[PDB]
Amino acid sequence: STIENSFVGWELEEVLLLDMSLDDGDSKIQNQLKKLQSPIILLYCTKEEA
Amino acid sequence: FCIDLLIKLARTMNFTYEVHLVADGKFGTQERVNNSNKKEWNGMMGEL
Amino acid sequence: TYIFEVANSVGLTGYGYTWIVPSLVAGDTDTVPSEFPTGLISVSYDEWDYG
Ligand SMILES: *[C@@H]1O[C@H](CO)[C@@H](O)[C@H](O)[C@H]1NC(C)=O
Ligand SMILES: *[C@@H]1O[C@H](CO)[C@@H](O)[C@H](O)[C@H]1NC(C)=O
Repeated sequence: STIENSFVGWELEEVLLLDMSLDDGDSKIQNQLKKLQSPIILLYCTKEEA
Repeated sequence: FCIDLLIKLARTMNFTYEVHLVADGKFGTQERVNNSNKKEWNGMMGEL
Repeated sequence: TYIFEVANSVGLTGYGYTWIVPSLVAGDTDTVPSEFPTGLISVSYDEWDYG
């Protein structure tokens, strides 16, 4: 809402949903981790997930 | 031009209509809504 | 075998990923290790037409 509220030319690469309850969840996550090129990443997690 | 164009359209595909002119008389684009923090439309597509 | 394992663990089996290996790398054609990705291309000598 705020990023399009400011109508300057932003560039949102991707948004990620992480599933740590499944061991194969990390392997699934690796596919989009291959798409990690931005130098800045916004993190959302708890400490144990951190 | 638009008037007889829409009457031709009404003659072709048989609709009912009303016509009226806009209040501000202006196109409308992404502009700040009274020095707020919001850039929105106005004019024809503003109310469309 | 280790190379293919690493490749398919990272996810190098996607579209456009074309692999060309000589006969020494691929060994024998009949022996197909499970690490071989689908669409894997190799180059060797004529073993079928050239008896
Ligand atoms: C358009 O054609 C329909 C179908 O016969 C007709 O009922 C209608 O009167 C025409 N236009 C309208 C919506 O009045
Ligand atoms: C302009 O918008 C602000 C809210 O962003 C409002 O508080 C203010 O009263 C408005 N003023 C006019 C003239 O519309």
